[PDB]
Order: sequence, then structure tokens, then C-alpha cells
Amino acid sequence: TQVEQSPQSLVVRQGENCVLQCNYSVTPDNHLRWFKQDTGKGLVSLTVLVDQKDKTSNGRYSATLDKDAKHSTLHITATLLDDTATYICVVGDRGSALGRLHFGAGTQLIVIPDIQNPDPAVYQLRDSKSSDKSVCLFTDFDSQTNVSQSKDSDVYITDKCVLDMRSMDFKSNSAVAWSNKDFACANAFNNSIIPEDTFFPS
Amino acid sequence: QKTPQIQVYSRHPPENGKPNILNCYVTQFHPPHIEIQMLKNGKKIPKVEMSDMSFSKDWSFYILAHTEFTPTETDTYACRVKHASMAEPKTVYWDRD
Amino acid sequence: NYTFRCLQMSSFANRSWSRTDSVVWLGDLQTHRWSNDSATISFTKPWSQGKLSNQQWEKLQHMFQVYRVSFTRDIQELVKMMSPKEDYPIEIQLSAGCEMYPGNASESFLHVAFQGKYVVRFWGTSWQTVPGAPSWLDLPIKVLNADQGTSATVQMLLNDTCPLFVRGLLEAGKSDLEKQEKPVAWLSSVPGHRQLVCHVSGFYPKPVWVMWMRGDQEQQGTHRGDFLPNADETWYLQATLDVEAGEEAGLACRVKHSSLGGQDIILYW
Amino acid sequence: AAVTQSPRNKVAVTGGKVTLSCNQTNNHNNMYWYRQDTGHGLRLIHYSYGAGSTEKGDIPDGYKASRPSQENFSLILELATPSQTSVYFCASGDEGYTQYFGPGTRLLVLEDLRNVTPPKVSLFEPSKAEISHTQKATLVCLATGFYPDHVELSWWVNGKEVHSGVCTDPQPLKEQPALNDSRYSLSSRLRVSATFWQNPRNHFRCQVQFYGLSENDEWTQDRAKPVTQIVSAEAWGRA
Ligand SMILES: CCCCCCCCCCCCCCCCCCCCCCCCCC(=O)N[C@@H](CO[C@H]1O[C@H](CO)[C@H](O)[C@H](O)[C@H]1O)[C@H](O)[C@H](O)CCCC(=O)NCCCCCCc1ccccc1
Ligand SMILES: *[C@@H]1O[C@H](CO[C@@H]2O[C@@H](C)[C@@H](O)[C@@H](O)[C@@H]2O)[C@@H](O[C@@H]2O[C@H](CO)[C@@H](O)[C@H](O)[C@H]2NC(C)=O)[C@H](O)[C@H]1NC(C)=O
Ligand SMILES: *[C@@H]1O[C@H](CO)[C@@H](O)[C@H](O)[C@H]1NC(C)=O
Ligand SMILES: *[C@@H]1O[C@H](CO)[C@@H](O)[C@H](O)[C@H]1NC(C)=O
Ligand code: NA
Ligand code: NA
Ligand code: NA
Ligand code: NA
Repeated sequence: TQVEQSPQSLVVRQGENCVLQCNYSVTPDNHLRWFKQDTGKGLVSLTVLVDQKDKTSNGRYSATLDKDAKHSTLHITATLLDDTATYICVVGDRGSALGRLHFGAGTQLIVIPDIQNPDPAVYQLRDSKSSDKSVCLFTDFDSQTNVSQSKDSDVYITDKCVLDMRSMDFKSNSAVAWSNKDFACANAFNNSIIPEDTFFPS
Repeated sequence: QKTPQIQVYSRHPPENGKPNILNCYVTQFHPPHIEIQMLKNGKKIPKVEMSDMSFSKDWSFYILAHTEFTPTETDTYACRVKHASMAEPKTVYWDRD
Repeated sequence: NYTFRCLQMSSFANRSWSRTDSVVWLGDLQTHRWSNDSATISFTKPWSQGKLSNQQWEKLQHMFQVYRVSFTRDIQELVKMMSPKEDYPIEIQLSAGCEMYPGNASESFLHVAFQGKYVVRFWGTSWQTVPGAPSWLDLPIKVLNADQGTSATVQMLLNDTCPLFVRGLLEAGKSDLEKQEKPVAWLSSVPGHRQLVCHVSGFYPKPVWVMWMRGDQEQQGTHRGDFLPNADETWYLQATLDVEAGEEAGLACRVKHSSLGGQDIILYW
Repeated sequence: AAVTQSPRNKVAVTGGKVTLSCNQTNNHNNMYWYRQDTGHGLRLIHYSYGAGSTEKGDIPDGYKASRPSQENFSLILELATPSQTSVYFCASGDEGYTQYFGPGTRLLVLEDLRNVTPPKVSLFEPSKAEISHTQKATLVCLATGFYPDHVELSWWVNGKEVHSGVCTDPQPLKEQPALNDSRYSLSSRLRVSATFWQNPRNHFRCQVQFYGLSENDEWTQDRAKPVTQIVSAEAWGRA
């Protein structure tokens, strides 16, 4: 292909800086655009570079272009959880509608959130309609905890997931487990290495 | 569309038995696609040189063909031009005079 | 006083087939050739690089190489855009360069013909249609004028590159530009009407004077033909006179040319 | 400059006719259709320079394009194939180089539709223990038994969509991972302050938009036709 991005994917921790690269063989090279694409969503333009030696910025994003080297870098300063996305490089071969766009295959960035005050616990939640049906919620563990699939294949366990209570400036991880097959919340997360201080109520 | 004008003329004064150069100058045609043959006795001469095609102030094209030849008492020399503006190839014979 | 002309011809037969060929002239002397078959511009004179360094020439050639490929796709796309207002086959001609004046003065030009008609020029900072151009060309113009990168490059080519380059060429090519080559004449006749022909060949530069003469008397019936080129960058001309048969006697052809140093050619019939 | 696309999501069968539409009110002459597949950049299928103009892009095969007006540019898949499963993007522009992209359309072409099934949706109310331990209340929504995995889960409080304090599984899990036609499950959480959950004027709803059959898709089975539909589950706050 004519447009290559590097790395393919990377994982960083919240607050860290990272650099993404784009190299191309497109001729001629009128301009280069960086897009951010969140999962499922569409294309949000971050910046466009137009000059032989160019530098742009947009908040915590800054970018460079060197047309002689056919090389661009996107720099993200002090990453936040919402930077988790695919970043796409695009070269336009004309300064008009006569141009074709040449898209890179993208760089997948994952930003691990900083959990300040962890409080690991497993809670039992009851169905709003059918009160004898329930799920088990493992929540408030820091980013070091890994959640594993169950031993039993009639027990379901989701991967971890981070929510952000924006107004309270609060983040938390959680995973959910359920089964009908005998099944209780103290047993639910045994296949996982869970913190020793994990609260089990009742 | 415009019809090619053809002018056949020699580089040096013509003398029987003396090597010379024959020129065929094709002008005033459009479009530029054209086929030019120089002929000895109605037969196509092998090593015919062509100048690059160019065009005038008025945008009409022109090109120069030339070849080595030695004029004689008997031999005829011609320039044959095929162009879309003409139904038949136009042939112009070297006058000598 | 010299005109430098870059002449480009392109034929687009259908959506897939095309070729672009260029020739470059300084006055009536060819300096460059760029065939569709060639990746690089060819010098047709030893001095065709002018006063440009190797790095400057390589850079300028590279820009033209990008240009040729880009031009080709652009026309194909503009045809799609205007469809079905215009269809193949299509001829595009460009005539671009600069006329060089005394002092440090010059005027640059870039003229574009479409199917043999002058329709578009670059002027100042943008492309424009000229009088007589069809209105459908306003869309191509708007599209071309959207490209600021091309406009910046063209402005520099025309304002700066062309006159600087041609100044270098005039210095480097001086001895070819100022060459003097002698005309050689000979006489003949054709059909009681007789058309005499004075043939004049091998002269350079172009300015020449040819007349039929009876002694000191200039025959004011002489029809000067066209200037026709020779292959060796010299010129050919013939002058014809219509006379009665038997009236041939005493008639001469006089030729005046700068290579002769006053010593005219006189050939009596 | 705004571009819209419809449908936003589509499940189709092999051999079916699929039409993807793109609308644009910018008075842009030029419109463009692309597909995005993992491992590749967006690739150009067809484009158009105005009403009546359709042009082949880089990968036109299996697609027809239609530009009936300045506003509308359609991508027609006359005989849908599984290889046309992708995310499709439309864009528009004027004489300038900028292309303005629509939000994308996800298409899934299945070999057969026999297993298409909508979700059951259940909402799980916050633990009393969580409330006392944290002063926060986590609601859980579970969508189960659905096929295929083309669902959009959203949370609504008093008829308005909420995003803060939400997280939904990045992908559905397979209920029978040993099967090729396994049904899916998906979970989501909404976390609010205890006092927000305790307020009995707050009405919570987890909604799953499921993409299934159209009204015109043939259905030969006894069970209810698994049409595109919303399934939801609901609860009020309480002291
Ligand atoms: C000129 C005087 C000579 C100087 C003296 C030097 C002497 C050396 C010897 C010369 C030997 C060479 C002889 C060749 C003769 C040619 C002379 C004319 C050359 C003049 C044109 C040069 C343009 C350079 C820029 C350019 O290339 N622009 C391209 C590429 O653009 C992209 O890339 C650049 C960076 O590389 C920038 O990033 C741009 O932003 C980005 O878009 C564009 O696609 C451009 O559009 C190409 C076509 C330009 C052109 O034809 N326009 C003429 C108007 C045509 C009208 C069409 C009408 C039409 C026809 C059919 C249907 C509808 C309409
Ligand atoms: C380049 O020169 C032009 C003016 O020169 C004329 O156009 C050239 C392209 C060429 O054909 C010359 O021989 C001509 O004499 C400048 O154009 C002017 O630009 C200003 C704004 O920048 C504008 O207000 C004027 O109206 C323009 N003149 C005309 C006649 O339209 C141009 O700026 C020069 N560019 C550079 C980069 O030097
Ligand atoms: C296009 O033109 C060329 C040259 O005239 C011709 O040989 C060729 O067959 C044409 N191509 C098509 C697809 O018609
Ligand atoms: C002219 O040159 C281009 C680029 O090298 C090429 O693709 C094309 O086939 C050539 N045309 C002809 C008629 O040879
Ligand atoms: Na555009
Ligand atoms: Na294009
Ligand atoms: Na183009
Ligand atoms: Na793709």
C-alpha cells in the first residue's frame, strides 16, 4: 500500500505521551490529514498539514509533516481515557476535488485509566421484573486486576470495562457474571486473581 | 479539422548522380495524428528521418520529413500523406524545377 | 529580442489511451524534446541546461515529471466531470514561456488550446477563460483555481524561473544563436506562359532578401514563397516570377543575406 | 457541511438487493462512496461529479451507483455477497479538496437468515450493599439470546439519553461458543449517585436496538418474524 502507519497498536497509561507515525509513497502529496475514529463511530478530523515542512497543533494533539521524507508524526500529550481510538493517516494527492485520498490502515491506541482510590467488591443485583434472577458485579478494582472467563461454560463473565462519572470526576472498572446452573456471587470470580481485600457483603 | 499542406524540396541544388537530401514539409493540419511516407518510384523509402512534431501561433501542427537521395534522369520522388481530413492519401511529387 | 516557447501537445483518444509530447524553442532553435516514451526531458543542444546547476535542473525536471502524470489524470477527471458536455477524442495544446526584452524586462505567458482553440490562460495569480471560450469551462476554472499549490508553483515558474532560465540559455547558447550560414541559390522554370523559380537554401538567420532583376531594375512581380525549414536548422525560400516565353533573357535573381558580408549572389538566367 | 446516511445498520441475505443511501444538503457537486475493512484503509468504490454522473472508483465490482439528484447518492448491491460485509462511508465536497464524511453504515451479509433472533432485555437494580459501601448505585442491563451481533445498547433517564457513568462491553459474548451459529449476550452498566437512584421521580430505561429482518424479507418458520426492533427494560428509583 502507499500509506503505512506505525505502530499497528499500542497500550499506554493515562497521563503518558505517545507518538504515532505515518509514512507514504503517494505522489504528488498535497496535504495530510489525521483522523480519530472511536469504536463504531466515524471520522473526526484532528489536523491537516499542507506545507513542505509543517507543524500543527490542536489542544493536546500536535503534528509534523516532512514532504521530502514523506513522513508525518501525530503527538498526543498527557493521554486521557477518551483517546482510546483508531488514528488514521490520509494523504490527498491534489489541492482540489480532482484529488484522490489515500488512507492508512490506522493505529489502535489503548489508554489504561488511572484508578486513584480502589475499593474492590462483588455485589449481587436483582432483576427489576423477576426478583429470583440476578447478576454478580465485580467492581472498583484498579487496572492491575485481570478478569478471566469462568470454568463452567454455563456461567457467563464479561471482560472488564471502565465507566466515567464525568461530573464527579470518577472512574471505575467493573465486570459482570451470571448463570442459572448452585450459582452464587462468592463463587463467581474464582477463576480470576482478585485482590485479597475484596469486599463480599451480607 | 484542417487539411495538410505538403511541400517537397531539396537541401542542395539538384544534380543527377550527386547525393542530396530531400525534404517533405507537412503543415496546417489538425488533429496531430498523421502518417507520412517518402517515396522513390512510388515505393516507400526505408530510413526516413522525422523532426519532432510542433505547432504554430495559430495552433496548427507541422512536421519535417527528410531522407538521403541521389537524383537521376529516370527516378521519381514523392511524399505521401494520410490524414483524417482527406478521404484519400495525398501525394505530392518532387518537381525538380 | 527572443521568444522562448514550451509547446506541449496531448491527444486523449478515449478514457484509457493518451500521449503527451513536448518541444522547446528559443527563437527558431530547438532546445529540448520530451517524448511521451521518455521518462526524462532530452537536451537537443549542448547548452540546453543553460546556467542551471545539476541540482536545480534535476529539481525542475522532477517537477515536470510529476506534472505530466498529474496533468494526464486531471484531464481524464475533468472530462468525467463535464460529461456529457465534452467527449473524446480530445486535443489539448499548451504554449508556455517568456519573451525576453532589453534590460531586465520580460513577459511570461501560459496559453491553453482545446480542440485547436485558445480557451484558457494563466494570468496574474489564477487560471481564466479568454474571450470566445464556452461557458462550461467555468467549472474546470473554478476547480483549477481551488488548487493553491499549483497556482503558487505556476506563478514562480512564470515570474521567476522562466526569465532566469532563458537568461542563462542566451548566455550559454550565444554562438549557436548568433551563427551565420550562407544561402546557396539555383534557378529553374515551369509552365506561352513561363514561371521562373529562384531557389534559396541553407541560410541562417531567417531574414533574407530575394528579387528578380533586369540589370539595376528590380522586377516588382516577384512572389516570395514561405520560409521552409531544412533539417540542419537552416532555412529555405523560393521566389517566383511570371513572364512571357522568350522574355527570359537578361533576367537575374539577386539574393541579400547577412552571412554574405555585402557580397550578394547574382545568378543570370 | 453535513452528510447523513441511511440505513445506519443493515443485516441482509446473500442474493438480496441492498441499497445504501447518502444525503447531503450542502449543495456539493461531488459525492464519494468508500468501504472500511479491518487491515485496510478506506477504499473508493464509486464517486459522482453531479446529478446523472456515476464513476467507477478503485473497487467498483459488485456495486452499482446512482446519483438521481444533487442531494442523493446511492450505492446499490444488486446481488449481495458475504464479502460485502463492511462499514460503508459516504462523503461530499465542492471544488475544494476536503471531503465531508457521513457517520458510516454497517452491513452484514449472512448466507442464510434462519437463526436471526431479537434479544431479551433485563435490567438489574442497584445493590443495597453497594449504596451503603460507596454512596453510588450501579444498574446493570443484560441483552441475551440475540443473533446476529448487530445491536446498539443505550441508557435513558426520564426520556433522555445518558452517556456519563455508562460503559457497555466492547463486544458481545457467545452463549454457546462451541457452535458456529451461537446466540449472543451483551451487558452494560450505568452508575449514578445513591441519591439519584433513591429519587422515585427518576425513570431508568435500558434500550436495545436490534437489527434483523425487513418487512419484505421472506420468513418460513413458525416463530415470530425477527424484524429490526427495539427491546427495552425499565425501572424507577426508590428510597
Ligand atoms: C512554464 C515555463 C517553463 C519554465 C522554464 C523551464 C524550462 C525547462 C524546459 C521545459 C521542458 C518541459 C516542457 C513541458 C511543457 C509544459 C509547460 C506547462 C507547465 C505549466 C503547469 C505546471 C504546473 C505545476 C504544478 C503541477 O504539476 N500541478 C499538478 C499536481 O498538483 C498537485 O501536486 C503539487 C506538488 O507537486 C501541489 O501539491 C498541488 O497543490 C497538487 O494539487 C496539478 O495536478 C495540475 O492541475 C496539473 C494540470 C495543470 C495544467 O496543465 N492546467 C492547464 C489547464 C487545462 C484546462 C483543461 C480544460 C478542459 C479540458 C477537457 C475537459 C474539461 C476541461
Ligand atoms: C507573479 O506575477 C503576477 C503579475 O504578472 C503577470 O502575471 C504573471 C503570471 C505572468 O503572466 C506575467 O508575465 C504577468 O505580467 C502577480 O499577480 C498580481 O498579484 C497581486 C496579488 O498578489 C494582484 O493584486 C494583481 O492584480 C496581480 N496581477 C495581475 C495582472 O493579475 C503575482 O503576484 C506574482 N506572483 C509571485 C509569487 O511573484
Ligand atoms: C482507445 O484509443 C486507441 C488509439 O486510438 C485504440 O487503439 C483503443 O482500442 C481505444 N480503446 C478503447 C477501449 O476503445
Ligand atoms: C504515454 O506515457 C504514459 C506514462 O509513461 C503511459 O502510461 C502511456 O501508455 C503512454 N502512451 C502511449 C500511447 O504510448
Ligand atoms: Na473534495
Ligand atoms: Na480524482
Ligand atoms: Na486528477
Ligand atoms: Na477498506
